[PDB]
Amino acid sequence: AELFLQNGLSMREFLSLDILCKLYAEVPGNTTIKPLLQKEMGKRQVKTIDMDVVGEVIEELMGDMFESYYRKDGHYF
Amino acid sequence: QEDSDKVWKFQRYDLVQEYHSRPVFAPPLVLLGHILIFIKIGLSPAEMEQMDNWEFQAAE
Amino acid sequence: AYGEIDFEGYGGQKRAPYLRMSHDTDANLVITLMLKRWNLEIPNLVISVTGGAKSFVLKPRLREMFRRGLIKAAKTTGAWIITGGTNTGVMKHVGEAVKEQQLMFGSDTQVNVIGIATWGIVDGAMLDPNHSHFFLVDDGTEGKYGVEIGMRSRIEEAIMKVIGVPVVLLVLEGGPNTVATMYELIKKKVPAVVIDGSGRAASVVGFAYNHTIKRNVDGQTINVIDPQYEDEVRAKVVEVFGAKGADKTYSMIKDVLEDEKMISVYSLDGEISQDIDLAILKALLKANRSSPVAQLNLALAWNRIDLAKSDIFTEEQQWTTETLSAAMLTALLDDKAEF
Ligand SMILES: Nc1ncnc2c1ncn2[C@@H]1O[C@H](COP(=O)(O)OP(=O)(O)OC[C@H]2O[C@@H](O)[C@H](O)[C@@H]2O)[C@@H](O)[C@H]1OP(=O)(O)O
Repeated sequence: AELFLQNGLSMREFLSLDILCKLYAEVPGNTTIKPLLQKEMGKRQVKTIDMDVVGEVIEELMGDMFESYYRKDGHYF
Repeated sequence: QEDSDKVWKFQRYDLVQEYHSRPVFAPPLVLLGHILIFIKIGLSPAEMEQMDNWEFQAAE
Repeated sequence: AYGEIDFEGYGGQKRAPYLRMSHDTDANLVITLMLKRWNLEIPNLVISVTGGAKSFVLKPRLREMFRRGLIKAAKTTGAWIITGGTNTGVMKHVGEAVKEQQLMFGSDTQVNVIGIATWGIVDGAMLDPNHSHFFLVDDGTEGKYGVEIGMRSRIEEAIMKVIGVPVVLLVLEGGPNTVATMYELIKKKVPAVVIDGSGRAASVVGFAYNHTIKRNVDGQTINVIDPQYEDEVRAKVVEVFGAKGADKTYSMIKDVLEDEKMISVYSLDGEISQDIDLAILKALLKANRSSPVAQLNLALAWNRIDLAKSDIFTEEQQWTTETLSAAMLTALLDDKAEF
């Protein structure tokens, strides 16, 4: 990943919305983030992952009235 | 006790935040201060990008 | 027409003076104009950065390492950066590197960025708003390029006259006028550093330097091309840059290599962790023209202690109190304890 970023690739052109939601989709399973995301998708009854579920996990996982920018910006809807 | 200096430095923030928002008023007259209340900085965008460039090169 | 451009909000409060010139005027008037009438200090170094302007393909790792090393050398030395006056190419990347590395530092952090270009391209190509001085020179109609090359040769020769001031050349990712400036600056006894593994012409100079070394002549034992690999460098100089008229630039790039002490080729993939300022200092200590105190304080500004112990503090050259005095003051005030 480092070699790709320092030879020919920029994150600005690479990453899109679907690549990011797919990137949160194929998390391996031995992590904390897959139980947290599946617990939040169980609280919303949505079978697919989007950035609003990731944003709510980040908001409850930062605390102190943190507001994640996936919920407020139109680029992550 | 092995981190007593650092935990004093950490709770010093909570002391500063406890007394930063108090009324700017006389110590027997702080309720008069609440009467006179009743009656974190933002920067320029080019200045913010210059902040970001200096912070990123110190990170470098 | 001479004066001072205020670029319309292009980054930076300071304005940049410009001067119309012809090639009939000598360079000594230019030097006494830029040291007295424009109030510039006589520097410890003059770096001349040369490359492509329109056709310019560059790697991100290589551009970051080049701009980091060049900024580090020019800000720890306080050197004049002589480039073209073009808002695209290596001049644009040097200007953006100066822009992100002259904002938000100490107040005494300003690099005198001189641009020697032609009046026949300005409004060819507009001026880069990050340069600090402009020499716009012409004699004929629009499209003439060689008068920039001749002024960049003779003005830096007169810098070397007032040797006194070490002048170095940096070449990466250029075209025919790039290697023309290379030849005309080797003619003016300016040593050159060629970034091998960079682009389309600097790779040709590198592949003619280290792959085709040969000493088979009397008359101070010059270097020329190999007869074995002359066909490969002929195909490379006719295919990689330049379509027609490649014979004059092929004989010219053979005549660049006429002195071994004047050309230096520092690659990327050979040494990454070696900074470009050590390459500049090795070129200046290889040319054997600078004063020992100029080599000494260039080694001071770059914290080069091993090359100073090797080639500046040799046996045959004797030091005293008065020659080491200002260097000692610099080493004390900047915390250079090994020096
Ligand atoms: N000084 C210049 N400023 C802006 N453009 C230049 C300049 N010189 C040539 N070109 C153009 O770019 C095309 C090829 O660009 P390069 O080969 O990458 O430029 P080169 O490396 O030969 O010389 C650039 C100059 O800037 C410095 O690196 C050095 O003084 C050197 O004389 C030419 O057909 C020529 O075609 P055109 O002018 O764009 O029609």
